[PDB]
Parts: sequence; structure tokens; C-alpha cells
Amino acid sequence: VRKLKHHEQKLLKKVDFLEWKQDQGHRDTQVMRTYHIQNREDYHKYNRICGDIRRLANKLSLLPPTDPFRRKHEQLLLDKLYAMGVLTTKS
Amino acid sequence: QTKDKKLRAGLKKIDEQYKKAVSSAAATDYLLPESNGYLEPENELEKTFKVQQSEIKSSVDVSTANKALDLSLKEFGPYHIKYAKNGTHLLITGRKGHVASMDWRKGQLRAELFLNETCHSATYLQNEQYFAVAQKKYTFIYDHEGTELHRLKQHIEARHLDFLPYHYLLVTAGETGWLKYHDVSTGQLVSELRTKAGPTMAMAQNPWNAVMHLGHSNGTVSLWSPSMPEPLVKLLSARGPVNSIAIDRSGYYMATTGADRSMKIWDIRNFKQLHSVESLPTPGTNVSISDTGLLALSRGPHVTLWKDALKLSGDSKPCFGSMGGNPHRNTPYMSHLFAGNKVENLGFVPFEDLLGVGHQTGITNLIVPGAGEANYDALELNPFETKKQRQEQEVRTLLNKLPADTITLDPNSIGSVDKRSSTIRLNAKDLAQTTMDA
Amino acid sequence: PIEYLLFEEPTGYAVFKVKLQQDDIGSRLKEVQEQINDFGAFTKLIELVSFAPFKGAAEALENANDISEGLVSESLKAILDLNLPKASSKKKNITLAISDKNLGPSIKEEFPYVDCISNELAQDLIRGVRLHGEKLFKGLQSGDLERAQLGLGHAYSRAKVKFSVQ
Amino acid sequence: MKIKTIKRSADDYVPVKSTQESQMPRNLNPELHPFERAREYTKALNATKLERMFAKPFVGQLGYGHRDGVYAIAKNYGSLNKLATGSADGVIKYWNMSTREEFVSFKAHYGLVTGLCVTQPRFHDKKPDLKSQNFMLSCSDDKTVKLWSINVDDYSNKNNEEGLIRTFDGESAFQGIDSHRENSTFATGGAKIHLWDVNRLKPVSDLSWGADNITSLKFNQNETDILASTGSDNSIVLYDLRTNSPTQKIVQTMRTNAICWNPMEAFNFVTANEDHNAYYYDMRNLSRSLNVFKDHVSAVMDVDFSPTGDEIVTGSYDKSIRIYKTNHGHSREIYHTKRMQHVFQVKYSMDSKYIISGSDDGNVRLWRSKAWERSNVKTTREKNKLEYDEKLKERFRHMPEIKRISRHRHVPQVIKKAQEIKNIELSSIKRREANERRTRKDMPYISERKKQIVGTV
Repeated sequence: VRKLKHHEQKLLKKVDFLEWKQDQGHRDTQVMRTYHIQNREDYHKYNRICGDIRRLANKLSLLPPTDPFRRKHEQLLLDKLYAMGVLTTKS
Repeated sequence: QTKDKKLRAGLKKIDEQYKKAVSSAAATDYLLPESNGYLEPENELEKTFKVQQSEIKSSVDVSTANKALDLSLKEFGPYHIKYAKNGTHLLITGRKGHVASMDWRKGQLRAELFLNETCHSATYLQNEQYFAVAQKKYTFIYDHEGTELHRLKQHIEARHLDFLPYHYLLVTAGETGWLKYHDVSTGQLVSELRTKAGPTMAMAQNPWNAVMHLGHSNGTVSLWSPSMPEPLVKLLSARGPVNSIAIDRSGYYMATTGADRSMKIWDIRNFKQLHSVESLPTPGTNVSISDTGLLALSRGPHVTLWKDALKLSGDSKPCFGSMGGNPHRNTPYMSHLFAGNKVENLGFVPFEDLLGVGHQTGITNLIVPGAGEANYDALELNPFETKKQRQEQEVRTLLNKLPADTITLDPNSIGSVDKRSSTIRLNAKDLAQTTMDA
Repeated sequence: PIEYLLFEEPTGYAVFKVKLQQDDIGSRLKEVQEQINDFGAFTKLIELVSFAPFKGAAEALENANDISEGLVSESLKAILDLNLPKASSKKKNITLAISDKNLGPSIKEEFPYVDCISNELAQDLIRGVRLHGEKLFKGLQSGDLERAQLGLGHAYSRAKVKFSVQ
Repeated sequence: MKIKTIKRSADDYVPVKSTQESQMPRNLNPELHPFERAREYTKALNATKLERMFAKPFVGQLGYGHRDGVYAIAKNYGSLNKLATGSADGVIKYWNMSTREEFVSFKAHYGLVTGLCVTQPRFHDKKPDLKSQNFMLSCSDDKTVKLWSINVDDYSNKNNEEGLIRTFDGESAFQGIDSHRENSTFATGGAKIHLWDVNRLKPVSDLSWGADNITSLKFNQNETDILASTGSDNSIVLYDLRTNSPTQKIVQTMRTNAICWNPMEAFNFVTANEDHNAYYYDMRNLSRSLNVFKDHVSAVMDVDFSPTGDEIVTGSYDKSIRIYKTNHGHSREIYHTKRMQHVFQVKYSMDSKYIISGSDDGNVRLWRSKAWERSNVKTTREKNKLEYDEKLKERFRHMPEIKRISRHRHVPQVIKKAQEIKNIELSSIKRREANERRTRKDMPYISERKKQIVGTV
């Protein structure tokens, strides 16, 4: 706004109009530029899926390790997420 | 008068000092440079509301006649007009994709964003510079150039959007029932409030008090505050839903317009309805209150105005027509009807006397003489405000922001005493006499 | 209590009035020392009362060669007849702030009721007068200092070197 | 059909010149200024957060300091620049606080110095100059009082006798000094207080209420003939010179280190007592102290009344210095640094702004009175707002968000545990009173202004 003075500073230690904790570092813009994607809601249309991967990853981590469901089930999933190619390696 | 030789020299000093400054407030009544515009019939045959805009724009000054506008923007949807609180910058939003942050008097254009999402309403938040539209789902925060500043993850529906400028506190209430206040200086959401009443049909702030008034499908205009999670007071204004509301700048007076072909005039100091316009022929979708105290109404293609509607006598009750020229009955002040439009909102320009009407084809400003206040206070809001005078006053209001916790129903009760603790000061004698009762 | 001061120039003399004295315990501070570069702050100290310009350039040389001796010229004697209110000789003198310790006795020789102060307090004010320069004089100085220093600089030098043009 | 609309005319409100400032038309209607109470609250709440930000009390120290420790500070009430400090080594030094250097340093006494006072003499033979010299008077352990001249660089009116005009020998070890501003008069503190003429080597009149040692003195500023005299036998005896006689006595519970008369009211005197408290009296009625000041943790060594007449500044055997108003009964402000220990002597400025402070550590530290008042002379725009803060801070002084911020100070940790002890101790003693309050029928509750007096004469 003004490059406010030193005594203005200490009362306004926390105000900022451009960068918010809600706004989360503008990560959504910062990767919209690097890949040049058209509409804005496209990011959080992926980031709902990319979060939903981890929520299935988490609850499949809470099963015990020597379970022939769990051992079958994420390797069933890494087959798909590598065929689609979102992740580099299958190991 | 209590028996104290030390206090009465101090307390009668203060009571006489209070008398000196208040009578010296009317010293500056002479210093008012300009006086409010008026309208006269001058006859009995000449009615004050028959005058059209083609008769006004001729007989009025050239500068204001150019300050009436016909922005015809026919391809995008029906527009929503919000002026800034100083009279300068107009903001409009198409229902389909325009958002234009025009400078209005001069012909400059700050930002024109085409959004392919639908858009409902927008206001300028803290200056002409930062505004906030209400998109399809997510309220965005824009800059004077058209930049995005924030995609608000929260505020997940926003039909009605409002700012209140002494708290830096953006307020939303969408089709989700919830009521969210976003302190846009820090970015920290202050308070999220469950309304419990369903989709918010009408919202408009109270300027004197900074409480806000939602309107629901019940017809229960609800006063809110970021400290208490219940509504401060509920008011059954009208039957059916509430199409719009508006609040007088003094804070005394409210006007609601339900979808039961009705209209109420409330007194917010004492919560008693003054009088109720019944059976206006088609239900008023929008109202607004001027600064001088002039009422507005929108039947949808109509714009109707009243003078001295907000007073307390029965003669102040607004009426569509006087039988026999009865003076106690209150004829409408000024009327105008558009050809084939349906208006969306209507707001007065703050420091001139026009009202900005937003209709389906575009924008007009209707010229109203008695509307705006003629003499502002240039410490508070400058219509005439340079770059340097603004950005120094942008910081000054931030150091002088008010906390959201300060929002009460009386502004004066922020300095008072708790109602539980006693009126009388306690002696060390009287505190020790309580132990005798214990 | 520094009430009046006297700043000398090639364009005559000046007699100022001290409206407010700067606080004297705190005189090495950053605050009061950075006030004197700032003309908004320095004006609250100093008001101009008098300005009697030299009658000619040749009288300037006679007067500028009289300060460096330490003595009092005709005009410098004559200006202080106006501006200084006459006070007692023994109790409650009038204070004038002088740039020179050596000029001090020669004023009191002529004006017995005048006490001459050259503290680092008082000399701070006179150094403030040089910095703000012609803005204090409110345009009474006809011509400028910047031409007046140059000729009076050479004429004072040529007198003490004492070379004739022959 | 008369129509008038609002015309701004664009020529009044925006200036014609470029250099002319914008005019700023105001309307004092309260409808347009909505938040009366809330704004001026948060202007005062910014006013306390700024005054806790510009809390810069320390301004320097005077020279390189002494060697053994300042036990005595006198002030020329005539000259604003100057004071004199005497170390316990026997060396007195005379300061120019503007330059913060010494005028001259004097190996005065082989014992301790006990008190300094300053007064230009009025000899019967000649007059020593007020303007070209200033005069220090010392009070030693070794039965010795010595006058001292000082060469001073203030006035440039002139251009011998640099030091030690004449010495005053006595019988008992001298404890303290003060001079009397009318006609070359000073009494000493010793085993016997005995009044001195400057022209006479032997004292004029020996005064004593009783045959007891007397440890410090000070004359009053107005009604000048009234003297106040302490006692190590936990007593205070006031003197009157025009009766040539002592006038009354009050006996406190613990001994009084130093006193000070107010200059402005001139019949009230504050005292410094060895129980960790300071007291303030009326000369007319020594039955009731006008206030107590319960803030310290150890013995106060010196108090000084501000020439404003509002404030009283005190220094203790605790390594800290308090400032309080006459009204509130408690310190509004505590001063401390690590580099001072056991302040024995403290004197307020004569322009009432900067607090001098002698210490045992040997330095003369000088402070500010208010932490925000500056040496700057301020413009008319800054002055009104800086006035406007300090008035708006007064009617919102009692808001609990303000009073949390306006009060708290970082006191050192060795002091804060001692106040924690007294809060345990007084709550224990209130329990030790309230149980005996319930047994006996009508116990007289002696008020706290009165409990520090054993009896009077």
C-alpha cells in the first residue's frame, strides 16, 4: 500500500492484502503459470482428485501390513496411476 | 448531586464543558457551503411526480446532466450496480460476464473482466482499488487492474455481498444459509454464523451500527453480529419471503419489501413498525434509502420515490395517490418507469443526487434533486481525492480499524460498565460488609 | 533563557527573537540535533526582528574587518539600540547569543546590561541560521548572500595580504 | 416547477493553482461520523501501543563516571545545565549535562563526602559572581565542610580562585548538608545539627531536639526559614529558624534516609523511609500522612519532588527507580538497568523533564521523566495530535484492555520475586487480622495512612 513507516509497522505486523494463509502461498496460481492452464477452477478440480488419492492412501495405510487385501489393493491402484502416468515409478 | 467538594468542581466542569462543545457544533451550521437540492410544484395543477427526465435534464445544470448516464450494454445479463462509498467509482457486474470497475464522472475505465461463470453482485471493499465479486461459487477478490488477488475457498455461495468500512470486514450470505465475515486486512475469517433460516433472500448493512440484516423466506429480518452466534433480534417484517431491505444512514429507520405485495417501515431504535404499505400492485423487488432520507422502491419496471416517508406521524405514510388533493396523504415524490426492463438493484450515488439503477439492458442514472447530501465531511469520504490523499488515508483507516468484537447493537455501549456489576462504586467498607453477610 | 540572537552577514546584520528555547540538558540528542536541519522545526525557535543592510560594499569591508578584530562597528552598535529592551546592569540581564566568545566583552563594554552567551546551546542556533539561510529573512535581503560572500571574500583577503594593483 | 439540484461547481473544492493545498470542507453532523465511542477507544488503544513502543527512558550518562559511587547530588536551582556529584572516594565533580563532561574534578576529602549543596555566597566584603563562577559546598566524614569555587564557561562577557575558598572545621562527623536560599546560610547534619554563616568559621547556633545523631537535611523552598531534620533514631524533627528553635517531632517505625519539600505547595514534605515504603506529609498535621507509596521492595534512599509539584521520583536500595504522581499512591513507571546497583541519590531536573540518578556503581545515569516526551520542538500538527493522544488516553484509562497494556513493565527478576513474597505476606497478615477481627467485639481499624506513625510531640 504505502511502505508504511516503522511505527506504522508494529501496529500492522499481520495485515497484508496480497498474501493470505487462507490463500495458501498462491500455489494454485504458481502452477497454473508453469503449465498454462486455461480456466481457474481446473486446478482445484484436480486437487480434489489428488487429495482423494492420499485419503485412500491413508486409510489403506491404517490396515495391518500383512493383510492380503491391503497388499493386493494399492498395487492394484499403482497399476492404474502409472498407466495413466501421473507418477513416475511403480516400485 | 452527591456530597463531594472535590468531585463537583470536576463534574460540573464536565457538564458545563459538554454544553460548550455541543452548542459550538451548531456554529459550523453556518459553515456549510452548499444546500440540498429540492423540488417544488409551484401550483396545484402541477404535480411533483409528473416531471420526466427530459424535463429535468434541460432545466438542470450542464455538469450534472452529463453525470446522468445511459450505459446500454445489451448482450450480457441484468447488471448489479454498486457505487463506492465516496461518490466516485461505479462497479457493475453482468449476470453472465461483465465486471467493470469504471471511474464514472470522468470517462476512464479501470478494469473490465469477462468471467464465463455467472456473477451475482459485487462491492468495492476498502477503496476504489480492491473489489470483490460474487461468482458462480467462489467470492473472488480483485484488484484495480483486473488481477485476481484471492480465490476464497470459503464463502461458498454468495448471492448477497456487502462490505462495512470501519472494520475492514467483507460479509457474505449466499444460498447456503451461513453468514461469513472476512476481515480483509489480515485475511483471517473472523466469524462464521449459522443462520438456521435457509437461503438468505435479502441482505443490507446498517451504517450507524454495523450490525447486518438478513432476510429469509420466513419474512424474519434478522439482526446479526460477529460476536454472538445467535441473531441479535428477529423481526417478522412481512409474510412470504423478503425481496429487499434498506436502512437509513442515521440508523433509526428500516424499510423492508416482502413478496406479499407489501412494504414495511421499521424503527430500528425501538423495533416497532411505523406503518405498512399494503397492496402495492406488484411486489417491490428493491428499496434504498437516500442520505437526506428519501425512500426508493422498484416494482421492477418502475422506480418510485417518496419524501418524508421515514417519520413517525400517520401523515408520513407513503401512498400512491391523494384523493381530492388531501395534504395529509403522502403522494409519491418522483416516479419513473422504464420501457421493457426489470431492475436488479438500485443505489443512490453517495455525494451527488442521482440514483444508479441497474436494469436488464444496461444502466441509467435517474436525476433526483432531493436525494443526496450536498455537504460531505472531507476528513471522512472525499469525492475529490488525489492519489496521495487516498493512500495516506488507506493506512490511517487500517490503524484505526475497529475489531469485529466491537459490533454491538448500541455503538455507545463499548465504553460503559457491565450490567451485572453494581451501579454504585464499592467501598473497602462495603466489600468487607459482604463478608458479614457471608 | 537565550531570548535574542545576532547573526552577521555580508548583507548587513540580523537580530532574531528566540520564541522557544531548545531544551538544554538534552542537546547532544539525535532528536534536537536533527530538528535544526528541518525548517519546520527550526522556525518554532526563531523569528526575525531586525535586518539593517550595509550601506555599501566599502562599508562592508570596514565592518567585516572589524568583527575579526573582535570589536563593535558603528552599525552593530546602532542596531542594538533598537532591538534590545533596556534591562538592569546587576540583576536580570538581557541575553544575546553571540557566535564569538571574543566579541562578548566588546558588546558589554558598549551595552552594560547585555549578557552575551556563546554556549554550544547558543551556537547551535546560529549554525541553524546558516543552514536555512535566506528563508529566514523573508525576502528583506535584496540581492543574495551567494554573490555577497565572493566579493567580500576577496576584499577581506586583499586587505590583509595588502598588495596594491600597481 | 422549480428545480434545484446539487452543484459542486468544481472550482471551490479543487484549487486553481497547482501550489495551493486542497481545501477540506467539513460537516460536523454526527450522522456522517457514525462510530463515536469505538474509534476514540482504538485511537487510545493505538496510543498506548505506541507509548509502549516509544519507551526509551535512558538518554546517557554523565562522563566516564566516578570511582567509588555517587552518594550525593546537589542541583543549582538557578542554572539548568549543571549539577555536582560527590563519590565515596572523596572526589567531587561538577558537570555540564549538555556537554556531558566535567568542568573540574576536585580531590576534596580524605573520607567520604556525605552531602553536596550549592549556593552562591553573599560576602560582607565583596560579591562572588553569579554569572562567571558557580559554587559547590561539600560535607565530609572527617569533621570537614569546604567551600569550592568553579570556573564556568557559560557567559562570554569576561576575558583566579579556581577552588577551595575557605574550610569549615567541626567537632563531630558530618552526615549531610543543605543551604538556605536567603542570605548565605546553611546547616549541617551530624551528631549535632548546627547552623553556619558563610563568613564565620565556627557555627552560629546548635540545634537539637534531643542529644541524638542526625543523618540528613533539607530546607524548604518557600517559607524559607522552616527546616526539616531527620534522625537515625527513627525520627523526624522539623525546625523553624525565625524562632531559632525546633518546632515538632514525629517518630516513625523505621529510620528516614532523606526527605524533600515540595517547591510548589511549600508546606508538604515527602520522606524516604527504610521500610520499603515512602511517605508524604503535611507540616500542619503530622498525625496523618497524606499518602504512602507502597511500591518498593527495599529501603528508599532518596526522594525528590518535581518542580512541577505533581510527581515524586524515588530511588531505593533495590536496584530500581520509581516515579509516582502525588495522587495515585503507586509508581506509574519503574526505571532500571543492569549497570546500576543500589541507587543512593536521585534528583529531578529543574526544568522538570529529565531524571538524574546517582548509583553505587559510580556512574551518574540520567533518564527522562515520561518515556515519550522528546527533546524535539514539535510542529503545530504534531503537537495537537500528541496532545490529543495524551488526553484521549485519560478518559479511556480504565478500560481493562488498556489498563493491562498501560501498566505492565519489565521489572528485573530479582525484584519481581520480592513483590510476589509481599503478596504472600500481606495476604497472610490480612488473615492474621481477620481472624482476630472476628473474636474481639469492636477493634479499631487504623487506616494505612496512619499506621506508620508511632507518636508525635
